[PDB]
Amino acid sequence: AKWSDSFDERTSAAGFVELGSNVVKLQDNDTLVGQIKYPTNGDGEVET
Amino acid sequence: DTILGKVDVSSGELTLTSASGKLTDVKVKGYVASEQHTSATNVELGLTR
Repeated sequence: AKWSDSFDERTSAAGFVELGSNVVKLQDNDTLVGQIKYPTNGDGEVET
Repeated sequence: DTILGKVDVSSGELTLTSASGKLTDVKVKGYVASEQHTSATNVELGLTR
């Protein structure tokens, strides 16, 4: 998932956050839900 | 048509729409759980002659 205020955390750029084990998968009755904590600033863990 | 999709935590009481919405206002019918014994109705008697 790539927000505009994102950080990749693989390269040092605003890119896709790889959802590490906080993946939003198909829950019951065919819906997704989930809150995820993406890093915004490179090396500043402000965690939007 | 417009689909409405929300999620809320029953403990912390944070309602939050998450699937869609191009709307302005929503009226709900929630309550406050009488599990934790916070408030109830008292039935203390009365009398006159």
